Amino acid sequence: IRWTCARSANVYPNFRPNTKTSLLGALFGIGPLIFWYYVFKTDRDRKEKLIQEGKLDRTFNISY
Amino acid sequence: MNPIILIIILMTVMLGTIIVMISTHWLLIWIGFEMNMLAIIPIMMKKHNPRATEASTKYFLTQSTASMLLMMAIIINLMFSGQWTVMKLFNPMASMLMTMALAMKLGMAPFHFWVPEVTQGIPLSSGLILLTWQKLAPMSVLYQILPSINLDLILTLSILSITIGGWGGLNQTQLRKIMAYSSIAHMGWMTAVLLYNPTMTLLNLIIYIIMTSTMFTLFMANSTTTTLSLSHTWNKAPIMTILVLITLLSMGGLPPLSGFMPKWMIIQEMTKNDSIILPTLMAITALLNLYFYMRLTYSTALTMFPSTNNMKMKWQFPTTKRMTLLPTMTVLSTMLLPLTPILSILE
Amino acid sequence: MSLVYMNIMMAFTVSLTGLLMYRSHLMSSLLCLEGMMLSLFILATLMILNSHFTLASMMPIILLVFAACEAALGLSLLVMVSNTYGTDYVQNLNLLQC
Amino acid sequence: AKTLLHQYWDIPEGTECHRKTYAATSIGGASGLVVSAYSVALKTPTSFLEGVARTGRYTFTAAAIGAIFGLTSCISAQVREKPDDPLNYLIGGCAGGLTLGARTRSYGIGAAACAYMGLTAALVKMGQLEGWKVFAEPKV
Amino acid sequence: KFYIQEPPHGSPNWLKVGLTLGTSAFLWIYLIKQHNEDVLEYKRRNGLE
Amino acid sequence: MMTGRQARAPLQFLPDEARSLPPPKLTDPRLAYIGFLGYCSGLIDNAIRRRPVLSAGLHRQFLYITSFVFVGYYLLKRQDYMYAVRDHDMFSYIKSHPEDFPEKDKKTYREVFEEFHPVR
Amino acid sequence: PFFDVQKKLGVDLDHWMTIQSAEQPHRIPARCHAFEKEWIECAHGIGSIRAEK
Amino acid sequence: ITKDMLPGPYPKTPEERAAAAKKYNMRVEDYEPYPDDGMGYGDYPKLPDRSQ
Amino acid sequence: IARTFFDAPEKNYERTMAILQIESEKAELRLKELEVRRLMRAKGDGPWFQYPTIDKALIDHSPKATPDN
Amino acid sequence: LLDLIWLETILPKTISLAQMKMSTTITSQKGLIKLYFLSFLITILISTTLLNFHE
Amino acid sequence: ARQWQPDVEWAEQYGGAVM
Amino acid sequence: MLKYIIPTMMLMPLTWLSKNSMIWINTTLHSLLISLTSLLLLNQFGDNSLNFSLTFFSDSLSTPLLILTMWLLPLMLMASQHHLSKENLARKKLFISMLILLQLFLIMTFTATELIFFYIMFEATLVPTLIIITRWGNQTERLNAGLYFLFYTLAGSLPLLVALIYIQNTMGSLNFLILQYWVQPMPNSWSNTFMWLACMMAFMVKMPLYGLHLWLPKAHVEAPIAGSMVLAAILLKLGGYGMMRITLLLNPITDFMAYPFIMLSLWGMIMTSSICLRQTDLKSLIAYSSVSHMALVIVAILIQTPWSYMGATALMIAHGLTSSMLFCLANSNYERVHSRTMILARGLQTLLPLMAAWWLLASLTNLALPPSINLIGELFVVMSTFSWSNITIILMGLNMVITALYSLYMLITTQRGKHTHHINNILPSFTRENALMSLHMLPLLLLSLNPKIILGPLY
Amino acid sequence: LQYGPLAYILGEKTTKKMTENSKLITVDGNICSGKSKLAKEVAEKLGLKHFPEAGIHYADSTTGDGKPLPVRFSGNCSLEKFYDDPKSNDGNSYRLQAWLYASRLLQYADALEHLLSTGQGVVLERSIYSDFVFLEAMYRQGFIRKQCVDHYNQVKKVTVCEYLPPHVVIYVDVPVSEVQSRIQKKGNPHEMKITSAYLQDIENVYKGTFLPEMSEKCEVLQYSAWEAEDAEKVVEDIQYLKYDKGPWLDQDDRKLHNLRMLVQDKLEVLNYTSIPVFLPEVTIGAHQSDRVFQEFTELPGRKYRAGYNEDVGDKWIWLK
Amino acid sequence: TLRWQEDPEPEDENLYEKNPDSHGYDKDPAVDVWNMRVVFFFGFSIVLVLGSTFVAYLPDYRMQEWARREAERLVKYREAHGLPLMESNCFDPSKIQLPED
Amino acid sequence: RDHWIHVLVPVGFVFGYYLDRKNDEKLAAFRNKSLLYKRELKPQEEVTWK
Ligand SMILES: Nc1ncnc2c1ncn2[C@@H]1O[C@H](COP(=O)(O)O)[C@@H](O)[C@H]1O
Repeated sequence: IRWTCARSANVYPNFRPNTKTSLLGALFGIGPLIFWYYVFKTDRDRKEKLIQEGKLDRTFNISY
Repeated sequence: MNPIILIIILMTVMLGTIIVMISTHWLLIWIGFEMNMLAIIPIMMKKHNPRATEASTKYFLTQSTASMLLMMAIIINLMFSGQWTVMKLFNPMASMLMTMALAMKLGMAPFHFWVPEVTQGIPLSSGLILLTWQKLAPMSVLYQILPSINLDLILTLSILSITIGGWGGLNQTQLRKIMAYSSIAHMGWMTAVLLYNPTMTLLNLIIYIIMTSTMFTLFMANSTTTTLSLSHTWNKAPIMTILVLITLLSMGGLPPLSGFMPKWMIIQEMTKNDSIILPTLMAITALLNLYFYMRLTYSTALTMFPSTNNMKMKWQFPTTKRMTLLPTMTVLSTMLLPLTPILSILE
Repeated sequence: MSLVYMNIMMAFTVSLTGLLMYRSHLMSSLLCLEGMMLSLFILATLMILNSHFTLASMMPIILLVFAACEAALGLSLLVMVSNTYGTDYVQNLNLLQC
Repeated sequence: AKTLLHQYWDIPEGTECHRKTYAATSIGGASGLVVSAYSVALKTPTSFLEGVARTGRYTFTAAAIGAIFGLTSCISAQVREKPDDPLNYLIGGCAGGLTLGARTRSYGIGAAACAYMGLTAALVKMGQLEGWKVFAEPKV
Repeated sequence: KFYIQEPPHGSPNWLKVGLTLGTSAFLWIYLIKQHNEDVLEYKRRNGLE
Repeated sequence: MMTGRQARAPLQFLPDEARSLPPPKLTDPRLAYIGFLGYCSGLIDNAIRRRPVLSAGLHRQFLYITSFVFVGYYLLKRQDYMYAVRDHDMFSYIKSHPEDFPEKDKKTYREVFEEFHPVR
Repeated sequence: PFFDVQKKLGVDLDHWMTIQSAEQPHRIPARCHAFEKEWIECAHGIGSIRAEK
Repeated sequence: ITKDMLPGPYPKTPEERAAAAKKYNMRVEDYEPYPDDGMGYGDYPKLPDRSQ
Repeated sequence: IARTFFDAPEKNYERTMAILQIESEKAELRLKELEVRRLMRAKGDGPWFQYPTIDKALIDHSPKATPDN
Repeated sequence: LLDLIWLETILPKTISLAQMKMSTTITSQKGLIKLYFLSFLITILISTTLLNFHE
Repeated sequence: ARQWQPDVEWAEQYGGAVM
Repeated sequence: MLKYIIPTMMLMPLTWLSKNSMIWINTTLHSLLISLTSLLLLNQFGDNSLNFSLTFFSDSLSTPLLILTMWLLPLMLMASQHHLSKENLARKKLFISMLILLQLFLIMTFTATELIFFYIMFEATLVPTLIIITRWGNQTERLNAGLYFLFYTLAGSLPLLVALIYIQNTMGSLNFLILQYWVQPMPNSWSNTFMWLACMMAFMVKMPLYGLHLWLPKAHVEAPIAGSMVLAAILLKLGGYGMMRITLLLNPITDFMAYPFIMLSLWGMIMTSSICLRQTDLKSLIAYSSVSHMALVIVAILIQTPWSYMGATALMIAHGLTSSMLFCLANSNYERVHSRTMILARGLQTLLPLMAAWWLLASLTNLALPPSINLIGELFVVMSTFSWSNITIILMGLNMVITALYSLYMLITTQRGKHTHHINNILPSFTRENALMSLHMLPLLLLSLNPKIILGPLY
Repeated sequence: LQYGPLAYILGEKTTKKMTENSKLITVDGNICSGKSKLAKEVAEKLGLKHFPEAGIHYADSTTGDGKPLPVRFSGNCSLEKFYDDPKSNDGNSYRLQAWLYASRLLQYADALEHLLSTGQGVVLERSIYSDFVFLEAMYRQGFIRKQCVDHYNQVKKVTVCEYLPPHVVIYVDVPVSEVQSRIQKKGNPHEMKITSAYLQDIENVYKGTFLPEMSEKCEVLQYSAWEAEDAEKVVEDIQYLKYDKGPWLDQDDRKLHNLRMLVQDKLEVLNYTSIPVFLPEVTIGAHQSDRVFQEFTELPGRKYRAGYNEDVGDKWIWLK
Repeated sequence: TLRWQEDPEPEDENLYEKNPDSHGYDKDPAVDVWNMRVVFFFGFSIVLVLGSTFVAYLPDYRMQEWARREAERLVKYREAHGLPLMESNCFDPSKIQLPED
Repeated sequence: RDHWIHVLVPVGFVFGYYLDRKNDEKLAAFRNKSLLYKRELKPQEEVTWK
């Protein structure tokens, strides 16, 4: 019971916002999100630009 | 507390309020206001304790200052108009002075500083009277002067009153101070809508009057004044705990209860006049109101607070108080939603 | 309008700025209330007597009497404080805050 | 202090830094004066000197907030060559939040003030562009 | 008997019971008569005869 | 917002022209809902005084139902009269001023342009 | 709201004091009796908005 | 269960560490809490990081 | 199953048609209500939004003591 | 790091902390009527001059 | 086992003059 | 829909008039009869919706949700009739009353013709769930979970109210059929940006979206079994149905608007699934599995492709049934061992063979084993998202690992290994529990044969 | 509700029945002072109604059948256990004293209601103005703590201040040795277990705190052990008294009407008795309170109001 | 000191000791057997079996099968008159007015 | 009856079902008027659907 309460409910009352926790939250909390958003925006822009100029092979693609 | 004298005093209060309602002259409006406050002074000195004297002194000082401002507005209106019909004023200073005079009378923030104190120091019947019947007459006065009301001043007073009432009720643990700050927030809520459609103002006034009457009737019936005795009441009558739970659920505007009727329809008259940020802000402050309401129901019925030993004698005696109009006002404050368009009778 | 009108407004604002930021007991507040009384009475009487509104001579006298009774009520309130704390000071009015 | 808002909005965004800076500084000074006056009226000062010290602290803090926010919004609007962008007001609001956090001797409060003041300045730009009216005149 | 003291609500107040019954009957027949008169005036006004 | 309509006959709950409308039936669903509210009020009154809820105070429950159904019928009549006034005034001012209400030529779909945004 | 009891039961209480151009004892004229008479006859029964416009 | 048999904040002085070691039923020397980096470990001791 | 329980497709079709017509009429009436409220509040010459003025019946038409009025 | 601390910190806990802090600042009056009337004077002066509510 | 109910600590948290 | 509301309003006195020993049997019999009569809503068409009146209609989308709701309520009464055997008769009848009122509220909400009626009924669903959570919950801190749930819902739904009233005042109506025929495109403006945010954030709160999902790992744990089931299997799908209705009105802004939100799920459903790799509480593991499935639903609805819609509704129904079964399994194990710790009770297969079989079937249906409904829905979502973009297959494919990597893990630690020594109160399987789990499982395996009725409105 | 303000409007004046013989007389003494019969003699001398000492089951006796309810339903405290272990862990001492003060307050409310309504004087034993002399005798013997003492002081301060003291009080002076000898000759198997220091403390609080204020706020008479037997001397002494002290002089019809309204609401009398002050000798948690409340609701005659119980044989329940 | 008065923790109720053939429903055996009968009749025998019968025999769901039959006509038309299999325009191009530019 | 509660809901079902048919009688403004199903009424048939 001590281990479960230390793992579950006693993590926030013993938290102090400092530079280490802020850096680890900025590196892991929003970094993957902005990286994924940028790579997906680039890929979708490339796909839309290829489609609107009529070069992508979409002849038999009728399920979407 | 001679019953003849109490009956005569209550009839004087009713006569003063109805004189404010039915008159066509500014002097008679002030006459009704003065007779109403003069006859409501003995109501807050019923129990004869020094806290009541303190509360009545503060109330008299604030109401007399508001009345002197009211004559300042009337005399300025006479100067600039030469006539006395209760209608739109003929001077911006008259409208401004009248607006904060009625704000002082109604406990609208930042002129609200007497409302959480006075209601703390008076008996619960006098608190019910002050928070229910006193608000009726200056609503009529503000309704009859709406063409000349400055939009900026009444909007600033409304938003300040709503925010201040919510944030002040967020901290108090006494029932009367919570009731006072809730009344302040509801006053701001139903004065924000006045310039666009006063039928919504009248509907919110009637709903707030009924719901506050139910709350005060339950508080006098349970003989509870603080949070702890209201928690302790679950040994005596659980049906009263269920009733206070459902009407406090209704008090925060949670559907399908009656308290969701006015404010939502108030928003129905905010987007007609192209205003979007304002109902959102007052809805967030209503969420603050619902937070301390939820705290009250958590203390009252949704938990089971530890009691004392003497409850057993209180289990051998039924409630002998004159629980008057409690079931009708409880039903009318919870299940009135499918009869929403009844507000058409208030046009 | 006339200059005496503006003098009465300035007098009423003087009574207003004296009624709010007091330091003494409640008698000063009631005296400033009577200043508001007197300023409103003189202004109403001057207005009624200048524009020849004959009927509205009912306005000034009534404008006293009602609030005069209200003023009497205030005196009784002070007596209550004089029967409770000995002195009617406003700094003793700090029992309802808690 | 209504015409001061008009004079703040009469200067186009990202054109002249000086007058926008003094207009925002005067707005901040007025807001700090109102807050300090209400604080002195409600909370009784210990003496005259401590009261005017609190008044000067609040007034200078709010004036610095206004000046920093206006200056940062103007330099960002100049460096982006786009007056019609809420990004400049977001950057200015974050600069104001950072200055408030530095004045209050805090950093988490400074980051929260960055976020909330940037969002508020962005919404101010939103209302300026799309004509949002929170104080709407009665139309119907 | 079970209770040593006689309760105030031990016996039914026959005057109040008769008053409630008479008030209910009067209000019911008044509502019915009012509805009949209003519907008769409606059909006479709009000619649904 | 009808301050200039009822001013000719003030303090009239149900005027004479309200008799020109079809009165609501005694089997109106709103009226039965108000009767249910009266029955619920009687049940609450029996419950808060520590009485048998479904047996005690039958005459009390019948009086509650009767009073609620009476006031509900009259309030429904006033609501119907008010909304008849509302849409009658709407139609009257629409008929009186057809310069501010032009007849829009409803074009067909054969020539109007709707912008298409493909989804992919 | 504005309940009109006086217009309902047809009894005057304060209509005589309400305007300066009303009837007064011995028909003593005010300074601006004609101006108020013309203003009221201009602004009767047409609404406050059209009266002020 | 009871409140003082449950984990709390990070101990600093020797007697709080001794009370924590009594609660966690180790020696006062074998009780090595995690460093106060503000992560939320509390007064939970650091075992030598070995598999079962 | 189709005979005992389920309704005919034509019945559902025409019921949907009537429902759609009723709701379209209600929407058009609501839009007309908003437009007429805006226009006649802005102009102020309609049955609603008529803020009261002073009644003209209270003026005394009798001659006065001084004729210069 | 994220689902128990930071996500708990951004939306709900900062809001709750600001709410309780400014609620404690609002309800910390000394009950003196003189301070209330002085605040009334400051409000009236601000409305008459600094906002110009009577134009 | 059984459902938990508030003890003396919760009441004394809610029992003060200021919460 | 007045043929189903009146039976529930007659079920209300049916549980207020029975004896103290006959409430459960009568309520179960009549609710199962109503569930039998619930199948008449399947008279649908491939091109038209079944409309009854001006206020109630039901297409091929709301019909499976209705059937699931009034099939789940008798299961709720079975699951919650043992741990309340010590309660007062009045409180037991109040519990049944709240459950019946909640079912009535849900069946009135799912058939709302106009959107404002749907909104008010959607907020009206708050009251009995909050009452159940804050009254009949077991743990100490249930008040915090109830407050978090109520405030997340209300703070989401009030801008939804403002946007709905603005839309009604702008165009003229809020009927779904009229809005289907009176739809207007929304240009790329900041006013339309905040309109989209106000119309979406309520449903992203109740789905829940990753980042705003924090009300789930609390309110799913400390609540009782009936409250856990109504939180896991209905209300998230209520938010999904609302988002499906609303997203018709917000084209074509969403095509450039839903880029963060989709990806706020497209990473989040990874790491939340990783949280299930390191969870000591079984109910929290089930709640985070629900979070991952609802994130998949968010992606499918927000990309607004047809195959995504079919996968969304199929995964909705399958995940609701599977999560209800898993919550019942957690409740039964917690009743037997009096602790929610997963590492405590081990080796339950050697003592409970039939319960181990039910655990295996539930875990297999959780990891999308074909040809179950969950595999069909998740496969359709993966096809649709691969049509949207290529690289996102990775963001789904790795999830295909991690889901198994917790679910069979949940199957291992609770069932496989040497049994605990000091635990000696493991009773044999109750017939009530076995009946409840068979009633949870057999409809899923039967609908695996004929899934064409739960594939959406556009099949 | 029978008596209300409408009756006072209609002419129900309470000083119409307030003759010179309507006197509130309470008698005090030690543990076994022998006053118990003496007041009975007064009940056959001035014609006054006499009320016995308020026991544990007094509130059980006044309502319902009057049968003694079991100690679980009412009281949860026994005098035998107090005589056994005064310093017990469960705190029988302060719980018994608080319950007995509540029962005495109920008895005094009933006595005041009877005196105000019927106009007949009432004789009591050990009224609520003479109960703290027990509790202080506990605290000087270490039988309770200081928190219990100040909680009892708060309860007395919020309860007594709405009532008037009796007209004449009579204290019987029996010394400690006589009290112990009378206890020994009485034959109760559990009454010798108290130390004589408790009786000495009762006498000390009586002659040090009770008498110095009942010599001022009311009329006081004092008698020795043998002079209590002579009833004619006592009734001649009380009948030849000159009432000048006490607030019974300045009582108009309005104040007595308000007192009659307040004493006819039994909830209002005992509303401030059980204030929410959590002292571990009197507070009981939710589970036991719920269990004993659901058990008391199942008792015959107590499930509903007194006129609405079918299981005890009340007819026309459906016409009320 | 001692805290507030409270009952000790009640033990869990082992139902099989007081009844060897109980089923986790109720103390008394008769109402327990009635509960078993009603759940297994109205849960498996009544709703599941008749529900499978009902869903197995919906009357040509969504007209979808009918559509196939309609297709069985339509190509039969378009393979007789020499028309192309399927037009690339859903509506008639002769009734479309393009916006002139 | 001794088991009257057991027939409280099914009767309350069918009556509600009856009300639906009554509601159908309020939505017959386009009966035999739709363009797909506009046909001449057959003899001994008063309506296309009741
Ligand atoms: N603290 C106390 N200890 C014992 N008995 C008490 C106490 N307080 C009141 N009593 C009552 O006083 C009675 C003694 O009075 P009596 O024997 O009638 O002269 C006892 O039998 C108890 O009912």
